[PDB]
Amino acid sequence: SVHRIRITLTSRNVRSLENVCRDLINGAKNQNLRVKGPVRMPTKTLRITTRKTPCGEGSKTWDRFQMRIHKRIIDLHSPSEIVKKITSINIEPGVEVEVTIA
Amino acid sequence: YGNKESNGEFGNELPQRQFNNRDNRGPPRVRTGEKFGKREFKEEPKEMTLDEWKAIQN
Amino acid sequence: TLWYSHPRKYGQGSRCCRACSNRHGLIRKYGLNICRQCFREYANDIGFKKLD
Amino acid sequence: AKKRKKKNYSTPKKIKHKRKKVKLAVLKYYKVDENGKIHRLRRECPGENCGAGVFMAAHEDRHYCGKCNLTFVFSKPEEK
Amino acid sequence: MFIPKANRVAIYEYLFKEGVLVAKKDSPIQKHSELDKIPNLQVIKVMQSLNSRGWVKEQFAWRHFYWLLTNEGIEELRRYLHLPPEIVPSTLTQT
Amino acid sequence: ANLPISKKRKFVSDGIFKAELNEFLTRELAEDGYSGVEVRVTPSRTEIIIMATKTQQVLGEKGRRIRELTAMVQKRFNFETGRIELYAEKVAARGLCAIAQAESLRYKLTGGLAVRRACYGVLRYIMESGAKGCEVVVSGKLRGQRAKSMKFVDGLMIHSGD
Amino acid sequence: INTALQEVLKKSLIADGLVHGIHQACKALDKRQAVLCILAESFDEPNYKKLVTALCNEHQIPLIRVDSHKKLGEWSGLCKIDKEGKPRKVCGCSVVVIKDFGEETPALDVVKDHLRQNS
Repeated sequence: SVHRIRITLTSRNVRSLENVCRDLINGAKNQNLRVKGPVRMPTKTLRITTRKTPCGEGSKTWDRFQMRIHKRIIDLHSPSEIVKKITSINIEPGVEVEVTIA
Repeated sequence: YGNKESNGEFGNELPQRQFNNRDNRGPPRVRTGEKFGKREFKEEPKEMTLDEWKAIQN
Repeated sequence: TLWYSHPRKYGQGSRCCRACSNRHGLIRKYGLNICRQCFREYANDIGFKKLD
Repeated sequence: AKKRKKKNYSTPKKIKHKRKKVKLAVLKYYKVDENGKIHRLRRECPGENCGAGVFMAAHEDRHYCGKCNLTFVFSKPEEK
Repeated sequence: MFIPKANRVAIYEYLFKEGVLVAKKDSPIQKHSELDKIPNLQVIKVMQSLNSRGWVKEQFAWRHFYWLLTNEGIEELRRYLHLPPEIVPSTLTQT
Repeated sequence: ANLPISKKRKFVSDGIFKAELNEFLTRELAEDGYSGVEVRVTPSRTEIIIMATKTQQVLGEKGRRIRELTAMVQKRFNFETGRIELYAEKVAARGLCAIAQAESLRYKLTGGLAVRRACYGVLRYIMESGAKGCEVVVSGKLRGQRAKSMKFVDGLMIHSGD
Repeated sequence: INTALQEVLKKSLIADGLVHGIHQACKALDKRQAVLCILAESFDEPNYKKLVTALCNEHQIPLIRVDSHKKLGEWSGLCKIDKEGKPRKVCGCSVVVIKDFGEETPALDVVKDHLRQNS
């Protein structure tokens, strides 16, 4: 049985994201699922704009807030064990994991 | 109606008079009351006790 | 008991600030619901460690 | 006897109550008969929510046991 | 508060079951998630009723009332429902 | 399941959750010299790491205080039982934290607490922990009506820059 | 000596069970919810005491008594224990009508037997 599976990963921190994606692609490629590897998606800059003042009264300085969420896709073609192993490890710091049947 | 640019205290009620400090409690710029020291020196459960007494029968 | 009624669920009374329940202060925007005054302090740990 | 910047004490007078729960040493209306059979003055609700001696109120042509909060006025007549 | 006795019992059972309740301070929500039997403002005031005959320690942080059921309070809320003493609250265990 | 909330709202919402855990625990676990939360959401269980110097207190005899803490997070956010579990963890080499030292100052202060012992003492302790610089600011009216500020610095302290 | 009766009230107290009052005691009596009625004696307008018997003899028959009241009030469940020998303002009952009384085991069984077949 070959099941075509697409794993989407969404998370924030630059370097940690890279290492989580790297391990999953390498382990996949080593055990020749032949992947179609790292789809690096545009980082969404989420922008909130506020006045530096609680209580408005001083010479209009604005503090604005940004957050970048980085999304990356890896495609695996395998069934039973290989799917569940590769998903459940690389886990730990701040990664949301979604697995889709196809 | 005159109302005027001359001291026009909002209130405020304070335009020039404000470093001449009332309260007579300390007065502004520290001192003295001892200060910031001196350099000089069975057994179960909630939910199943309810189930046990659900034995009403009626 | 009737007469503590009235359909509030629309227009500022009553959507209120999840950290201080101040009504007027509301940043509704990312379903955040934080309040701009609260939001400055709160901003780290919720990313918002604005680079630029 | 206080102060306010804006307003102390408008008073158009008549301070509203509240309420008394009656007194009455009650449930006075029952009859004990001379050897020995007992009859109950005030009919009680057959409506199943009621353990019923709720003892239906005596109003002119209206009787209501208020245990069902106001609901259930039988005088006199049922809905066909 | 001036609360129906059925609802009074409803707070006390559920509170002691979880050992913990949390309520958004918002006078009449009507029915706050969790305690379905009871108006939330009545929950707030009866849990405050519980509080200064403590029994419960309130940690209030976000206008959101975090109420922990302390150990003297397990004995007396156990007494309220009656259910015989060796009653364990939520002191039991899942790692 | 909390179905298809947008992926930008979803992460930021998990960000509401994480930042929420920090504020609630600082006040609650204030006696336990509480430093931080890291929340890792994983399938079927939510893992929240309580970074607290006083982990024994956080545990409480026969895991009493830990369960009380789980339960506070459970009812508030509406986690169905055992879908969230809290674990106590030591903060790396304790003395550095700044937040641990800040809690230390509040307990000392309410006990009363002479100043040059305290200010230079916390400053000394963290510098001793091998910290590059430290600044403790007291802004406050001690016994005399008017607010006074003193900054007590021993350090190479940048203050500025990224 | 009427301590058997006291036991039955504690067993009814948990079952809930133990009423608040007259208006609802008499409610229980009349349509079958009632297995016990514990009236006392000493009260002003015994025009009420007429009425206890005036509810009793029906298809549902509950009658005991019990003298000078305040002790029987403690027996129900109105005490926020200060000292071990139950100080409260000792709130006066004078009827507790027993509804449901889920249990059975000796005390309920001995009292019902004795009332039916009185020595």
